[PDB]
Order: sequence, then C-alpha cells, then structure tokens
Amino acid sequence: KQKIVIKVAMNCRSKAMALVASTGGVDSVALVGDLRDKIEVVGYGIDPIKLISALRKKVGDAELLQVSQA
Amino acid sequence: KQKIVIKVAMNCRSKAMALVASTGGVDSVALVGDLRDKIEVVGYGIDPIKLISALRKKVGDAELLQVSQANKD
Amino acid sequence: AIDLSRERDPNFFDNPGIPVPECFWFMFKNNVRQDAGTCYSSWKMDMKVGPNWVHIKSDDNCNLSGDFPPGWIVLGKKRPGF
Repeated sequence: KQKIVIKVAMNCRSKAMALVASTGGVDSVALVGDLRDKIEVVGYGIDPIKLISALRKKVGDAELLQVSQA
Repeated sequence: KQKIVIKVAMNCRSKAMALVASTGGVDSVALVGDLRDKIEVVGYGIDPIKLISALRKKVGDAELLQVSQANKD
Repeated sequence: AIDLSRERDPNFFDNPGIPVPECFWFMFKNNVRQDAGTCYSSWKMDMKVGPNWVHIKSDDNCNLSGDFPPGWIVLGKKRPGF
C-alpha cells in the first residue's frame, strides 16, 4: 500500500488528475497544498517511474516528492 | 465543499475514476465501499446530475448514492 | 442479528483538505450488511437507502436517525480516537 506525492506544473490540473486516476493500482487521487499543485496518489502496485514519465510526456513537468508506505 | 458518492457498474473502474477526476472543481476521487465499486468525489461547483449522465454515456451504468453540498466546519 | 462490534471497518478515504469525519455508518437490508462508509457527527447527509433518498442526521455520539424504507436501516459508530 503506497502513497506517492507528485508536484506538477499547471487545463493541466484536470488532465494530470485524469491521467493519474486512470493508472493501474490507484485507489485515490487528491490535490494537496494550499495551491493545489501537488497530487497525492494512494494504491497498490503503482509504478512511480512510469507514472512520472507519462505525466512529463502528456502534461508537463512533474517531480516526485514522496514515496512511502500508507 | 461538496461530497458526492456514485456507484458504477464494473476496465470501467479506471475509466470512471479518470472521467470523474477530469471534472472541473474536483479536489479528490477515491474508490470506496465494501465492493470497491463506489467513487467518492470531493470538490466545488460539481453538478452531480451532469456527472452521472457523462458517466452513463461514456463508461457504463452509474447511480448517485450520496450528496452533501457542504461539509461540517 | 445486528452487532456493530463485529462489523469490519468500511473502506474510506479521508480527503486531506477538509476535516476528518468522526463516524462510520453501516447500511443493512433485513439485517444483511449492504455497505458502509464515513460521515460527520452532529451533522446530516442525504443518502440513497434502497429505493429512496433519506435525510439522515447524526448526533454528537454518531447515533444516526432517519425515516428508512421497510427492511432498511443505517447505523453509526464513533471511529477510533474520536
């Protein structure tokens, strides 16, 4: 059970949220930060490397801030 | 903020989650429920009726189960 | 037959930008668990209970009330640490 937090450059918000939400293993996606510019993803068997590459290729810059057990 | 819970027929999970997550005003989407077949969406200015129609048209059957227009503060 | 002390916790997700709801709720049809989730104490929610929408109120100890259709009920309990 993973928690991954990604900072994304930002209608890029909705595109990023949709892309992350469509990813295999994902149970939840949430915008966090006062400026809602980080995406928290919780789930199982999520590949963060592929997720970051897909975001970078389809939406814009994206940076891993946290990867942990939830 | 609003909280909306929708049951969807069940790769329909991921398609439904993506469609809901792409909606204007969404803060979060989560798969919940004993069968993991409900989407809980928190946000602002979300029209649940339009959301249900979009799901039905693009993903599959969907039923509105819960609405709050305002969380406790 | 209904004993909340034997019911497994719901699947939930607490949105990090709003307060954490204090209650679990459990919905039964003829004493068979249909589903469960979270809700606020001292509050209210509108929920589809079988065929009908029901306005369900919660008190400060997560006791829920509402006009449920025949055979249906929704019951509340305080979450751990609340």
